[PDB]
Amino acid sequence: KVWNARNDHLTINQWATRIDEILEAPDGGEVIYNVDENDPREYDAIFIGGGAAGRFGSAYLRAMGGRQLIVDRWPFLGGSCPHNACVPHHLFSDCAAELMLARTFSGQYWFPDMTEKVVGIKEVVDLFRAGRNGPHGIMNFQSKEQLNLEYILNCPAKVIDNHTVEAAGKVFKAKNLILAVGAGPGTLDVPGVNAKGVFDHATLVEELDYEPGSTVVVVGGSKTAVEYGCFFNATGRRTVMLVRTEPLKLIKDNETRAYVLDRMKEQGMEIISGSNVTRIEEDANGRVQAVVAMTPNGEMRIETDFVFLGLGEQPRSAELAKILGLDLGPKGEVLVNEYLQTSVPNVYAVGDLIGGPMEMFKARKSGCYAARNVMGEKISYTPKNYPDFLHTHYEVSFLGMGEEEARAAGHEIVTIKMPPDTENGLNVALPASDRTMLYAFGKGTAHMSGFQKIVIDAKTRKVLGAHHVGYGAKDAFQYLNVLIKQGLTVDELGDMDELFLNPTHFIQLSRLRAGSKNLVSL
Amino acid sequence: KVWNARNDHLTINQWATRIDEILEAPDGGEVIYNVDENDPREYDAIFIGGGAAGRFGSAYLRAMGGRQLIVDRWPFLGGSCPHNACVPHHLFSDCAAELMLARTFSGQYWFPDMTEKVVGIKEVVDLFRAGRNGPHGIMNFQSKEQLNLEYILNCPAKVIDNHTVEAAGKVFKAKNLILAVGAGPGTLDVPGVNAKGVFDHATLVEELDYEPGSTVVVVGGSKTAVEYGCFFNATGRRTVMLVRTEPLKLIKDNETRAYVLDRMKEQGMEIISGSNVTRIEEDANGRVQAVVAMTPNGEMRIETDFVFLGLGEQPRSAELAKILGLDLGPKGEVLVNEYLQTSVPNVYAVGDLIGGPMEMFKARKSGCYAARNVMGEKISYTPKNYPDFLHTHYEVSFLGMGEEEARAAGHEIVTIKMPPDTENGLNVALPASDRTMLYAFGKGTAHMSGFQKIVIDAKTRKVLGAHHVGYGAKDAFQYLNVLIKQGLTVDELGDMDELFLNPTHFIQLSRLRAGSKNLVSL
Ligand SMILES: Cc1cc2nc3c(=O)[nH]c(=O)nc-3n(C[C@H](O)[C@H](O)[C@H](O)COP(=O)(O)OP(=O)(O)OC[C@H]3O[C@@H](n4cnc5c(N)ncnc54)[C@H](O)[C@@H]3O)c2cc1C
Ligand SMILES: Cc1cc2nc3c(=O)[nH]c(=O)nc-3n(C[C@H](O)[C@H](O)[C@H](O)COP(=O)(O)OP(=O)(O)OC[C@H]3O[C@@H](n4cnc5c(N)ncnc54)[C@H](O)[C@@H]3O)c2cc1C
Repeated sequence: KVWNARNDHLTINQWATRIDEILEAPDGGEVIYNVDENDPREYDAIFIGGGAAGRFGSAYLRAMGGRQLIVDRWPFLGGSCPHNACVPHHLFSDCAAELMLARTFSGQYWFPDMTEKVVGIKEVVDLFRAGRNGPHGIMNFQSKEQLNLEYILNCPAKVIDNHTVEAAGKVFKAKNLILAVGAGPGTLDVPGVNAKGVFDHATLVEELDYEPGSTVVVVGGSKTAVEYGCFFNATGRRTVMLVRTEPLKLIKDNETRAYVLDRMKEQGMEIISGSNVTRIEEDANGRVQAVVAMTPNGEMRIETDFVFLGLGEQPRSAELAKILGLDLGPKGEVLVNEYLQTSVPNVYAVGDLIGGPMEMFKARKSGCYAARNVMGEKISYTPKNYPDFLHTHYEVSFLGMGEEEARAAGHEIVTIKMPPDTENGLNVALPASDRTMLYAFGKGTAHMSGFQKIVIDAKTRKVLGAHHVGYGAKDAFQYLNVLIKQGLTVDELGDMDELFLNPTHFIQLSRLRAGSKNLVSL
Repeated sequence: KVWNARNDHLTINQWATRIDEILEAPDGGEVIYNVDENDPREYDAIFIGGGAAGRFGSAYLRAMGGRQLIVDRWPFLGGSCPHNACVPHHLFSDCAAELMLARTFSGQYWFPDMTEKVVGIKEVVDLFRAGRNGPHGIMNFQSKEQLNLEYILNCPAKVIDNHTVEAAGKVFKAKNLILAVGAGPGTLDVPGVNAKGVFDHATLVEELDYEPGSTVVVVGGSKTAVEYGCFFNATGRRTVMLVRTEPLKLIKDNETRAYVLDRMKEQGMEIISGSNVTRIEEDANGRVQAVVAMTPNGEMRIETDFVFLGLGEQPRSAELAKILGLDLGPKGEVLVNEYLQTSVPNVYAVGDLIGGPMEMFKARKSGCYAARNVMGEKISYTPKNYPDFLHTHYEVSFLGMGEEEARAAGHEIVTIKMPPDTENGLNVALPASDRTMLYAFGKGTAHMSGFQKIVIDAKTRKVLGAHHVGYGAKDAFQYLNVLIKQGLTVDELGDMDELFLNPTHFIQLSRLRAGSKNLVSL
């Protein structure tokens, strides 16, 4: 039941294996108990959850000289991201981008005929399962031996009160409490929602014990939905998305959002806007069999032994806002002030638990900023004006105001974009750069070369927003955003040193546009 | 002979078609003559060469209100990049990256067996030729109709003197002259260097009238050499690189350069350092047959009907520095002061013509900066501290000092990198992000997940240099460099918002490392 790992010093590999074993043990495995039982000082903070925010938070506070304790249901630190979130998601996104390639040039060059070819989903999510523990074991080993971090894994945390928490059957006290439990996968209140064939991002990497059929239904219209959507599509499975409202609302710039959509459509993806699932039919055995759903244009039935749920993630606050009596928002997000402080004192919330944006960076900063505050610091954090992205078969990166948006905000904008305005529209070997070259030179695929734009303020010449579809631009937005935040003028942008061919052709195009007396041109 | 295109207004497509025709016509085609014969003002500057530097410079000067003229040998604006340089090089790089993937997972997943499979080089360079004319046509159409730029294409420029140039059989006078003729492919003074089978970057996209054999010989050790080298290797052909000195010197941080090499080695590439070509044997017919060369370890003969020369590019200064009597450097570079001014007054040099760095950004900036100066501005330009990159089967981005390099400069460095120090070395699913997920989770491919490092100065903790091997990092370095030049501290870097999984895991690692009292750790 309880394993005092304190003095064992397992190898990363040993960790990886031990993790697998616990993770697969039928009874839930033993409890990893790792606490320095010689230290006299009391816990400056106990992290409820050792994932993105939890882990980071703990490492940062520990580095400040404080004493911390992490508690997690899972036998490893890290959170959703490396077990069923980001990571496995990127894996599928990679395939998505590759398959769309293999399929655009089926037979041609070194590409096999994809016609009639449907890739094995299970097989790939199986690969993921086969290695995802490697990093875990590294996280565990590296946290205990190098960071001296104290934690208790594979054990649910019992927050008794404001200064006490229980785990491993013992009782703990701490000057503070920082909640980092995150959010759980969204769900649908409809009959059949539990039919064997239904899946969500998390349940997919643990329950896919069969290979899906020629058709798949994805419910949702934002990130994860589109991401996993375009991946199933890529596997050569008719994919029908049922969106409650509108897909990819996150892509504020219209043209960009449009280009993306048309690309998905073009891959055979069927996106239904304003569609609510009526119910999910089963078999005599109990597995999914077909999906019935209402759409603005009447009901419709669709046969499929596979359904993936891509609804928003739900902050796991309920039970905690009950024990501590915390304030919650309209989405169940634990309210926190500019210091990650909840209504209750000495208590902090940091993960997805505080709602959007529900990204790693927020999780890591928030969990870090909080630990800093408990150590007496008065740092305030309010995520606003940040870079973003999402996959499909392409990489969609965006930051700032979309075109339309800027006008509504009063600005008199001008816009530089690629490809350019020509009677040939998107059917040009523009824009091009790494991983879009083939699309650019292929026969009738140029319109796939990718799409990008930048919003600039005429008079004040400041960059208001950057939008790019393609590849190799994401990592750039992290840094491009910072500069934009300092006050980047089209002039200052056109003065940088580009690396042609660059995923984003903003630098050169700015230099050129900036030269004109009046920015207007488009 | 001379076509007054002035009043014709062709379509982008007509331009493309016209360009292909002129480009394939046996007598060299007609001269495109596009000069505004109504304007009274004299030319503020005539650009000798209308490629990267020329075209751009012209656009900027035109935008400033000045009158300009472009002249050229080629029937299109743009230069080497879109015809036989960058672009085609990228197309080969993508294939190089895609093939390495495909080959690492032969038979696996949707990946066909690659064993014994050799991709068609001719076919892929044939695809490039089939569409490279699209962008020219656009460059041409856009330049004349939208930018009102004046030019003369498909006609070598005759610089009579300091203020006069001849073209299309007419004589022109200009207040200034700005030479942007660039550099021509390097060569080897050895017997057989001309045997039909010998190629270079520019001759490959115009004379590859056959399909290479099972073996290839590349002469060189830097960018284009390795670039085309990993591609031929990728097509599954024994590739032997003969390096006069040492390969990839351009990658200053040792570890980085080391990783990159091992990878290539791993791909079957044979790289010979301190190797010079003795001679190139031919056939009764006259095509390459084998290569003989000296290596530290005695001479060696290697049979091949295909040889690619990847030597440095040689500034096209000879004949111009003879007419204007310009000062030159040890490499043939037209000397210019901080104002792109040559020894001769009213004469500016800007392309690869001025030597290194020979990249698009320099050619464009210098091209642009010079034009600004002729308009009266006193802008000085001296390329230093710029981002850089080059392909293999991986994308290699570096900027600033390498580790070893920082020390030699007196700095007492610390270094945060991926993967981390562990008994599993590189064989871990770290680092990972887009397009490296499969390598990361494959069986025994983790060591291919990639490599990346950052050099930080203990005390002042300012960033000295970033190094990354993988994909989707190049474009980031453009902006990451800008911030590093502002004086970026490991603290300010850890504070940015990352987009996990990010090609570069710098942000989050620095936030964590910056927390510690003393950066030391490695
Ligand atoms: C499919 C998908 C893809 C994504 N891709 C990206 C991406 O590419 N980039 C990005 O920046 N973000 C991405 N995100 C979002 C990102 O995963 C989250 O914002 C981030 O993981 C949240 O971190 P956190 O620490 O708040 O929560 P988590 O990392 O989810 O961790 C919460 C932790 O608390 C523990 N816990 C929960 N309840 C209890 C309990 N009762 N007792 C004990 N422990 C408990 C968990 O076991 C876990 O360790 C993605 C999300 C999904 C669903
Ligand atoms: C294989 C290869 C790959 C490369 N990849 C990259 C890359 O990825 N990124 C990057 O930034 N740089 C890259 N470069 C380098 C880059 O191509 C050059 O630095 C840049 O093109 C130089 O521009 P320029 O204007 O100086 O010369 P060019 O663009 O080469 O143009 C010179 C112009 O002058 C004309 N001209 C020459 N002689 C005459 C004459 N006698 N009469 C009339 N016109 C004449 C030409 O026809 C041409 O239009 C690469 C180079 C090579 C060889």
